[PDB]
Amino acid sequence: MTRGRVIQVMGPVVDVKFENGHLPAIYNALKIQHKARNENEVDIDLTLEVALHLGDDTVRTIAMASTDGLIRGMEVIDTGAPISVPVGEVTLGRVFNVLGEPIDLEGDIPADARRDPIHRPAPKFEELATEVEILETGIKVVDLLAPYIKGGKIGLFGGAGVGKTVLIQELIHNIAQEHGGISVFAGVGERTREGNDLYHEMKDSGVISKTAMVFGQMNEPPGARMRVALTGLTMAEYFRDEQGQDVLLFIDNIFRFTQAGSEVSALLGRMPSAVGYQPTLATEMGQLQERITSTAKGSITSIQAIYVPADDYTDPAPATTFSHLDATTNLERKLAEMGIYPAVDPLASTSRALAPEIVGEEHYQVARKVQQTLQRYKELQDIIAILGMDELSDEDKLVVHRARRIQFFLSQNFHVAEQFTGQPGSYVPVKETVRGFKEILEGKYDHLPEDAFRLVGRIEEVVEKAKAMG
Amino acid sequence: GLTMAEYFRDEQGQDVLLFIDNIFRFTQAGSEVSALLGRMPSAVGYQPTLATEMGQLQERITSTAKGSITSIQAIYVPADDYTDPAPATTFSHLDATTNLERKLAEMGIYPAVDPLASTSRALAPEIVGEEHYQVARKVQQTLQRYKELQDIIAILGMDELSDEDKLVVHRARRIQFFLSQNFHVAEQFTGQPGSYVPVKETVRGFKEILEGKYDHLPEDAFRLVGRIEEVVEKAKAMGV
Amino acid sequence: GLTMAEYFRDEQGQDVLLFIDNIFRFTQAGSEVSALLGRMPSAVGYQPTLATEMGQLQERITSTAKGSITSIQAIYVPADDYTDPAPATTFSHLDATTNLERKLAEMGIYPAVDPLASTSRALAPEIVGEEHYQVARKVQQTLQRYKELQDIIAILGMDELSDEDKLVVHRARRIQFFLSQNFHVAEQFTGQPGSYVPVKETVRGFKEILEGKYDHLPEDAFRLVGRIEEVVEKAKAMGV
Amino acid sequence: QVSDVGTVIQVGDGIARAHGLDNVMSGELVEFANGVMGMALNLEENNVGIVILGPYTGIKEGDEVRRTGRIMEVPVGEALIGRVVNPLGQPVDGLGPVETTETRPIESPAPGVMDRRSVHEPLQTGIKAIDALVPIGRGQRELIIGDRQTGKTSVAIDTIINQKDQNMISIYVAIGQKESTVRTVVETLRKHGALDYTIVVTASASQPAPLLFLAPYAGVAMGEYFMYKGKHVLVVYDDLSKQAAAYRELSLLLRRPPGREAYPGDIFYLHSRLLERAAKLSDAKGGGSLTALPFVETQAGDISAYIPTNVISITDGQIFLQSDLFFSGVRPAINAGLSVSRVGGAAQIKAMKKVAGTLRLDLAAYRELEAFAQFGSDLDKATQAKLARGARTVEVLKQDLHQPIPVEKQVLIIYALTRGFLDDIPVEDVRRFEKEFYLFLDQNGQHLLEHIRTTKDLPNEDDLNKAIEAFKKTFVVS
Amino acid sequence: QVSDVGTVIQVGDGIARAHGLDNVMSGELVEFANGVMGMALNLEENNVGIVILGPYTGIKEGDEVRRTGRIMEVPVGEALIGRVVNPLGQPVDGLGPVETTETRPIESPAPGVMDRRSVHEPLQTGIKAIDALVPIGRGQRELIIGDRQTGKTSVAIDTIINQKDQNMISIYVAIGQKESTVRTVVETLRKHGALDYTIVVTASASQPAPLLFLAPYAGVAMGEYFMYKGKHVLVVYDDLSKQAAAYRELSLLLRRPPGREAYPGDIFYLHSRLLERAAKLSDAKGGGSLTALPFVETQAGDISAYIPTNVISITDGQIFLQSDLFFSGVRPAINAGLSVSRVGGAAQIKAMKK
Amino acid sequence: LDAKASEHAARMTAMKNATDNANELIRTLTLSYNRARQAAITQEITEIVAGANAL
Ligand SMILES: Nc1ncnc2c1ncn2[C@@H]1O[C@H](COP(=O)(O)OP(=O)(O)OP(=O)(O)O)[C@@H](O)[C@H]1O
Ligand SMILES: Nc1ncnc2c1ncn2[C@@H]1O[C@H](COP(=O)(O)OP(=O)(O)OP(=O)(O)O)[C@@H](O)[C@H]1O
Ligand SMILES: [Mg+2]
Ligand SMILES: [Mg+2]
Repeated sequence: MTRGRVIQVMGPVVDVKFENGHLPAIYNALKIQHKARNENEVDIDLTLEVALHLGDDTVRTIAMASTDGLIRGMEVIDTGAPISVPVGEVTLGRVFNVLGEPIDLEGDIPADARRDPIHRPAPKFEELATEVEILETGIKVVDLLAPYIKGGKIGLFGGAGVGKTVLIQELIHNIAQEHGGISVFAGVGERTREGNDLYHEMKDSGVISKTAMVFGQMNEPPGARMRVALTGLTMAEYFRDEQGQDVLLFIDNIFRFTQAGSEVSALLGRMPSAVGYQPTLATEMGQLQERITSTAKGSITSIQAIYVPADDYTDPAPATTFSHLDATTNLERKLAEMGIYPAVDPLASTSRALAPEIVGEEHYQVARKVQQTLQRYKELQDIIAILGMDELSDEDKLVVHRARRIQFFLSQNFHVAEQFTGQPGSYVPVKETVRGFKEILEGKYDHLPEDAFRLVGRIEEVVEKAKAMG
Repeated sequence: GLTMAEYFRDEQGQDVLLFIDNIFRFTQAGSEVSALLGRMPSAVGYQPTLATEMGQLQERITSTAKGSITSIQAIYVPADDYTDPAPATTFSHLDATTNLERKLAEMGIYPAVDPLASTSRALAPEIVGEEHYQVARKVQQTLQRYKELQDIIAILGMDELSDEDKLVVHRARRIQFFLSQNFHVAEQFTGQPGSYVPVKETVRGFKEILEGKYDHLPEDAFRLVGRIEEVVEKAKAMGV
Repeated sequence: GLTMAEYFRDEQGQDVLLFIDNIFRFTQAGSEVSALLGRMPSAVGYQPTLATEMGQLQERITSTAKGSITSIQAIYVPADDYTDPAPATTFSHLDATTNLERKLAEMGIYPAVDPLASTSRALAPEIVGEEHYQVARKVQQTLQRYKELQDIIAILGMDELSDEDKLVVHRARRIQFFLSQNFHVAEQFTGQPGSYVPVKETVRGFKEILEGKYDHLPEDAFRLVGRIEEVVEKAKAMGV
Repeated sequence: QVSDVGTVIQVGDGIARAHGLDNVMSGELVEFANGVMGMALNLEENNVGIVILGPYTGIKEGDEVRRTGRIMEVPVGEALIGRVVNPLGQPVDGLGPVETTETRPIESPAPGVMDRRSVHEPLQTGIKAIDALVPIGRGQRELIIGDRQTGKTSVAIDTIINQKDQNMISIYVAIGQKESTVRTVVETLRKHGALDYTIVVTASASQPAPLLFLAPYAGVAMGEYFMYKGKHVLVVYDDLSKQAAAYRELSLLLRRPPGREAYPGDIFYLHSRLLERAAKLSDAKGGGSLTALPFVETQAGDISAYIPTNVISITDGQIFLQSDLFFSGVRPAINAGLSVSRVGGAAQIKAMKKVAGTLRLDLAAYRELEAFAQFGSDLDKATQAKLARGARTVEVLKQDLHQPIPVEKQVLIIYALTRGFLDDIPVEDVRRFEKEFYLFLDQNGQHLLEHIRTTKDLPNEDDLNKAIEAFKKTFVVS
Repeated sequence: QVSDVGTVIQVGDGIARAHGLDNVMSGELVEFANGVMGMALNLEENNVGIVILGPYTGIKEGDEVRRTGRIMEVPVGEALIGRVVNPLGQPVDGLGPVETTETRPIESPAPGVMDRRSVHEPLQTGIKAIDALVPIGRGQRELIIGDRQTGKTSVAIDTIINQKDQNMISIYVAIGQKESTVRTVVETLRKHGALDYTIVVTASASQPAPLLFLAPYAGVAMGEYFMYKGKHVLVVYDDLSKQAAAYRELSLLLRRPPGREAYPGDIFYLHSRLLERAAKLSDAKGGGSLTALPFVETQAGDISAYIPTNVISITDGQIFLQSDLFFSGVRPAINAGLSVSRVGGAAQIKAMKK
Repeated sequence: LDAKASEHAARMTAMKNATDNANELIRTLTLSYNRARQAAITQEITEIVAGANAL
């Protein structure tokens, strides 16, 4: 027996009564499909997720869509499993909602396709990789000053016009090209206009065929906005586990995931925690983040955009989120205006991977020297503005000369920018990046004009560009 | 009281003056009985129906085609917090507003009206006149500029200001003192009889102060006087 | 413990010293229990009966005609918040209080007693003496004046102070350091043995400091010494 | 006895609880014995929680309540143009019936991801600061936020008035305001001629809380009728904060669990549902669009409050108004540094785009150097050109009440400012210079104005320079 | 028969309510039908409140609950050395079962006033700054406090590694950390050979809140087994702030009224009960000792917060690690101004102190 | 001339120090403000829930 009946409706919260001894389990999915029996009814197609067992054979659920038109007593069907979404090759190039139904107009997935449960325990202790491994992205600034970790979490900070979408597309392209890994984009709390724009941008760039997109739109209920991240993660885990790939997972804004959790907790009536957040804030964040790991046969690495409430980094949501991060990438509007199109702040961005134990002694030393030079150049700005370049000492002039060239060499020509600029993109290995920056620091190219460093790949292209100019 | 006034507004077409001693107590009494009535508390301990209860009373106090009611209401602000829900909700029901600050009251300025926070729908060029509008806006601009200078004055002293800022401070202090007045009903507090000032007189006096006709007068001569000639008489008595 | 002390107070007429290690833990345990007893929580989660329980414990600790009990109680302040209900309600039960401050403790000043917040009923000219009272009041006055300048020194230092305020700071820093002392018990943390200072010596030393006798000594020579002669001795031992 | 009837158990504070009504739907309308409508929101195990859409003083325990079998819906049609109406579609202007032959449900799904199109058409507000620095496109959601008495209503009224010669239908929704204030707003719109294309929806402070809760949904439902017909609609919500307060009152009276600031858990879901129905449709279903301008009132400038954070998260851009700027003389009082629009240049014509970048750079440079203004009195260095340019920019961005400027004239004045033609005019004369320049344009630059209107691009640089110099040699410095 | 068998009535958020179990003891273990363990928390008149020590997804209303007859316990013994286990003592390293033969209660009274002795033996951490400025004695409780990314884990790992040639059993308790970080820590310990005398107890961030609640007590019970046998044990709690957060979650789910920063009233008792079990036993009791190094993570270096002040008022001193000093290149970033060892000096060797 | 140069150098140094001190004070004040804000929100939400479940 799997038939229940609605007994209470209070907004997005629905109570369902089942036959004794046949209650559905927690996190199970319930389906309501109703056809209007007469003119005083409406059609219903709704999904519910079990949250609590209230006793007396009743279950409290949260709705995945609007509950308007529900009537007490209508039939509810228990599916016997959590929400299940299609996985595999079929999901590449498609757009889904939280339930795994295609949102685009390309047609629906056949019913015989494999579907995996959304809720599952994290990988066990002995299934994890024992050593830390660098993920090579092919982007000079990221690979030098803030290396990525296979299976790590990276926080992404920035505004609107700083090229976040372009950076995401370039990461997808480079990973697919050089490591053979797919990407998954999880739009938690996505605005519909921006989602349409992002879909069209990805289709224009051509990275759409290597990525699967899941959108949880803002006008959807808190349960859906809470479970979108998990359905995207489930989609990525198939490629980690079955195909043994290295997969990228993008989360549109994880603060919205925490806020949806808070809203669901308030709806269910639990006592609020410190700043009004749910009591289970850390547990929910852990259950999400602990599944993004590196195993013996693959890894999932995650880039997450983070919103900080009231610019308070001590706020509980950012504080819990930062407890899982391994790196940080900052996008700077000042660099964007100056024309550094990767726009990554070289001094604000940090990474725990930048340590000689795992990245290498030469890499570490070159990175520290670059950061020191740019910090000194940052300090000299006020005196340069006041007294001019000529009033500086000779070693300060040398520092400025090196620093401007380093700053320009941190830029790069992206593959996804070819459709606009006409210039082919480049993939630069970290060894080439380190060697080029070492040569610039040693003064091997002090005589070249600074514009030769603008948008190139390896260091030899700087020489070629200078020769082409004259 | 409101129904007593409404009778005269409707049945006789009379002009009615309605004074309410403190309208905050209505909301306060509602909040006192809300919990015993059995309603869940709202944000700052008020009843859930605060806005609706306020509106059902306030919307009756109005002018109609049959007659006009002009009403003056005193509104208490709990703990001097103007963001408190009761005054915040009350703000939307008024055409003209007077804000009193104990920051000014502590300084000896009465009636202690905040010259910036106070607003009125009648302050338009086509209602009060172009000269009145310009004088009022210039006074507000001068006082707003003076407000910003205090933070840096308290740290770096008056000597580091520019000559324009020094003149701004010099005139703003005199304007702020001249906004004071001696009331008839405040003899028990001030020791002197009150004054009545026509609007033309006050406009002309503030225009002269802005133009600088009285820069040489001591700033204490501007306290609690009335017309501009009384400032001159007070300073003459002080021996200037 | 109080029951054991009351016997000696009453049945034998003895004088009793009663030391309580931390009286805040008593109310903390009461608050832990009160939730499970079914009581509605008070302001900061404390028990609704916080004041009555504290009063019933404290009112028994008293001196009578039969005998006297003098009690010294340590009171914990949670999160350094002196407005917390448990520390706040215990103030009314005390004849003398000493308030310790983490700010003073971090600057190396021990026992880190706040000289302005600490109070006593015994500070009166007819109890301690006229010159004692005058010296204490003048010390407190100088410390208050020094406290009022802390923002100015924090931003821009002592360079823009007037001559009077410079002398105020000069005296106040030395007074604040001379309020420190080396304890007998603290000889385990550092090798310096402790000192016992009579009240006559304390009064004379602070009077001499106020009179300006030791303005030429370095301010580091006033730290953790005891009698005023030791300040001179250690200033001589260091460079002077 | 039947499942279509019920009896009242409890009445009070504008809600009622009824026994029976077994087949009632969530959100259905119900009718009381005395004829007052209600809305079923709480379906519990043995009772139904009903919010009352009228005077509840006539309802007693034991009264009969009946099903209607219908979801909430409002009349929609072209007959609503020029009328002022309540959220139920009943006129309040006293001008007779409405004569509408069609209805549309209050709750409706928003357009999907694949049904939309990128925003590419400017919505001309007539305010120089908004049109230059924070552009608004058709189909965009732009938030207007600030404290009380900062000019929020004036901005909306000017924007509505500016739509006279454009194919735009305006809807003004007043929530929780005085009926006298609404009357004054309607009078100003009538005086300026905006009632030929404007619908006014009102839910004053004396009305029951569910009407204030439902008013913006009625407005957007009326707008969607025109949007799906291929037309362009502008909707203004005047107090989303008051709408949220009304919903909080209803939720607390129905004993739903409270959250931060006693708001229910779905208060964000409410506003996201409302604001996601504004969209720019694709060509496959007409190029119709609906653009929304919600209002949020802050307390002491705290934009970190719960409702302001929700709406800022939802919308595509924000316009901030500040009282210190208001009292400094900055007349529209818009903080251009804080304000942002994510549509950006996509909502601007070429002529405006070619000058807006220079305007923004000059303004930012001035704001960065504002602290040096006192030390320029002795001419310490040559950066004082930036200070002079910033002062003239601030003078240019000021504007008077109910006087929107055409986009071509805005483009020309900003061009004159950014090309240095105002560098020798004293800052005290810039306003009069702009006024006389507009008059001179109307007299002689009709070819330039027509060129801009037809091609959406700047005229020839030499012709512009000649015209500007010709006016400049006739302007007289005061 | 409802004496030894019960029936589940309510389930939600990791807590359950059961009917029956007439003879159940307070604090007893109970076993659900699917094998998940639980603890009897409240014995009400008609029902039993049970905290679920595992995944609660498979527990449903109407399921059977049965008694175990044992107060909450963990296995102890030498067979636990070199293994990685959960707070219940179940291995997670995949090296097979654990052959312990005896258990200890997870809640045990602390040694009395007359059972203790003054700390007089040095504990050499091998870190120059600590061993010079803030010495640690055997039987001491020293707090290590600082912001995230400051080196607390590195300090603990170095201390554990240095105990190789010293008679010292080490127990590392990780509360709320990442499983990857725990794996890497175990790998470094294996490489340096510390697993010959180290026990690891883990409860990662994905685990339910009751396990994070219970992990420090399981660790301290495992240490007490050796301490009461005459040996010296070192115990490290990697975050007590995570445990405090987990207990706050459980208390709020039980609808207990919160206080300062939404923490319950007994948040101080939670930590004091745990840390009072570390002691230096007297000669009559056998001379064993247990040393505790709890960790507390601050926000923006605020030492005046609720949990930091609670822990400071319990331990015998603290070592403050400073974030900006850490960034400046001084990786063992000790702030000598705030760091102090109250019962140090007495344990420091004569050559070092002079 | 020497005195004028000394005066300008002294002003530059003093204002640099004052700016640094002001920045540090701003940082500490912002930390205290954020702590107070969080504590407030906690207090109102706890009072709301206590009143709600008191019924
Ligand atoms: N550009 C302007 N020039 C001159 N006066 C203006 C301008 N904008 C607004 N005002 C005036 O400032 C006042 C602000 O009124 P307005 O209704 O526009 O503000 P609001 O922010 O909507 O405030 P409220 O809280 O009263 O609804 C009015 O007296 C209005 O006439
Ligand atoms: N003495 C040291 N010398 C060099 N590097 C060090 C030293 N101590 C720590 N580190 C490095 O600095 C970083 C600090 O991380 P660690 O885990 O030790 O700190 P933590 O405070 O426990 O962090 P978290 O709370 O994030 O787990 C690591 O990358 C570590 O390798
Ligand atoms: Mg308005
Ligand atoms: Mg760590």
